[PDB]
Amino acid sequence: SGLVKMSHPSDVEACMVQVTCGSMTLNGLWLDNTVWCPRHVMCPADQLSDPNYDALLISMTNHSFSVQKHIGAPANLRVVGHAMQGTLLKLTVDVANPSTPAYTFTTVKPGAAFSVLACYNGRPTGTFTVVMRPNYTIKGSFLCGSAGSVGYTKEGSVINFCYMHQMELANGTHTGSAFDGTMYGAFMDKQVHQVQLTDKYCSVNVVAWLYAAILNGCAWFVKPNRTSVVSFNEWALANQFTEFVGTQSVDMLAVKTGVAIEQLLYAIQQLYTGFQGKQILGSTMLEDEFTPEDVNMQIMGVVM
Amino acid sequence: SGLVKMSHPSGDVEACMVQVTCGSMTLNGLWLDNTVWCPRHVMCPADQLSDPNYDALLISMTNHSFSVQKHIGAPANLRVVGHAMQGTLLKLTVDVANPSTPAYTFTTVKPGAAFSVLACYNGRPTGTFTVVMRPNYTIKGSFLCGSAGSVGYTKEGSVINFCYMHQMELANGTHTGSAFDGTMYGAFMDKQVHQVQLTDKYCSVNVVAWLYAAILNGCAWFVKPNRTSVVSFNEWALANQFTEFVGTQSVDMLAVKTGVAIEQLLYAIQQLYTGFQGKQILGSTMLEDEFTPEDVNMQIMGV
Repeated sequence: SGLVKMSHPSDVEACMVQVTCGSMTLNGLWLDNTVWCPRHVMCPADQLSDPNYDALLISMTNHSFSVQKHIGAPANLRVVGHAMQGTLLKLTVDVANPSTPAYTFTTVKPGAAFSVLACYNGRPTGTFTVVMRPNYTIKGSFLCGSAGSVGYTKEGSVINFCYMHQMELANGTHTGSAFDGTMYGAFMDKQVHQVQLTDKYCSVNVVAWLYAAILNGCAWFVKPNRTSVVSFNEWALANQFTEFVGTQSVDMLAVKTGVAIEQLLYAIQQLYTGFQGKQILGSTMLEDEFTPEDVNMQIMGVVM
Repeated sequence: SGLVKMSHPSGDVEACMVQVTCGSMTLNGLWLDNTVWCPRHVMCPADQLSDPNYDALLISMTNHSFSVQKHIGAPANLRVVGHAMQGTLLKLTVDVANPSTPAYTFTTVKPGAAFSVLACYNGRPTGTFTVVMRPNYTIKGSFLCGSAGSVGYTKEGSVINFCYMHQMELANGTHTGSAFDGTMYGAFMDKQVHQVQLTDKYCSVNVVAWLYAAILNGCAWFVKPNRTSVVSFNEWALANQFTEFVGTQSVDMLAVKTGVAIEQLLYAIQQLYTGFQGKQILGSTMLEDEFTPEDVNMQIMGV
């Protein structure tokens, strides 16, 4: 038993490289004959407020990009093509990464969790799990040099790459791109004022976490009282919570505990006004980064 | 910026994990060079776990009672050619040296220190997370039946220090395991009987680190001019379920960087313990004590 922040084992390490363009360096992801990296690797430090990426791109040649693998079997790769796709570069290299995993590209939705491999100078340093916030940021831990760090989920041994790190928006607040090149939240990859929409508690994840708590012998907050999903969602609009949408993963926790979703919706309304000195799974505030899927896996060993 | 629970990249350790089977039990082991380490309870039938005789069970085994398989990476079946029991572990000798063995040491970790865990089932890595060895010699993890043999480790440059092999659950969300010398953290027995755990304590030095991280992340509302000396904080600590504060160079770098003295944060702790008064620190409304000074330095500075 127990519930902790858990990340995937980090297949992904053997794909990380360093990409250098003139005076700038960051991380890239080497999949088959493609190295993906952020397009701001092209931008001099003094132009990050107003880059003209179209012009920067035209000024580059294949020779402008230096790609190196430091980790595992080392290597220097030759760039034989370059293109810009949204906020990313797609560099073609002349060696296919022999450690390329089975993979897909996905775009995650608010409330969904993924693992991040934080890297600097093409060297992985750490891993942690985040949730895509309702305002299309993540709350991570990243310093200068981390751009090109990637975020992923798994399904079996398929890695689903969903995030490539770009920038910090505010203290402990981060964003990046999907591998189609779009930035989450349509933030702009430059140093300009943007400000995020307001963050919200992810209701379905708070429910998951309360189920985890019940399953771990912590059920003091459960009462007979119920609040409907409809009425909860009305309240949620006024109190900085997302709209609750149930799933089969949530229904499995309800079946296993015999505690209805609507009892936890009521519990949430009450706990938001205070925990009255008590704690839930070590916390005295609501936790909304454990998904129903995560709870089902950690507590039951159950995937589907 | 930002401070999150962070673990080591797990690749080096993934390449040493194997499945170990003895009879109808199965769990994980760690394959370094020509040795596979695993928990000794893989010898014990599920129904005998309440009161096992390990010395008897051992004599009853041959090399061939153990099956070892590597699933991930280049898969292989490894033949066991030797076995010994070392405290709560078995040391099995196998006939192929793990070619992905990292440079490594075995060291026992002390309370308050952090390490990364690679949770595995059937010799397959499934997740990784970071824990702190609690003051009562337990860890607060996430482990289900089948996770025994999962390993805990830190890294120092190219060297993995293996410090923990998962054994058992003591209570909901409360776990222990062995150092690689075979001793169980907290001297708990590897048997299914209720065992009392000493009371846990807040790791003072890690609380201080976390408050420094808060300040470095723009959250300093709790800092006041007021100060409490180390000697005096330590007296108070004994009566309030906090560990003894022992300063380090790591903590001193944070003090230098923030211009906030350790003693101001010892005072703050005394006040925060009584309540946060509707406020939060890096998202929490309770004290956090599993971020070490080394963790904070690394995450916030290059250091």
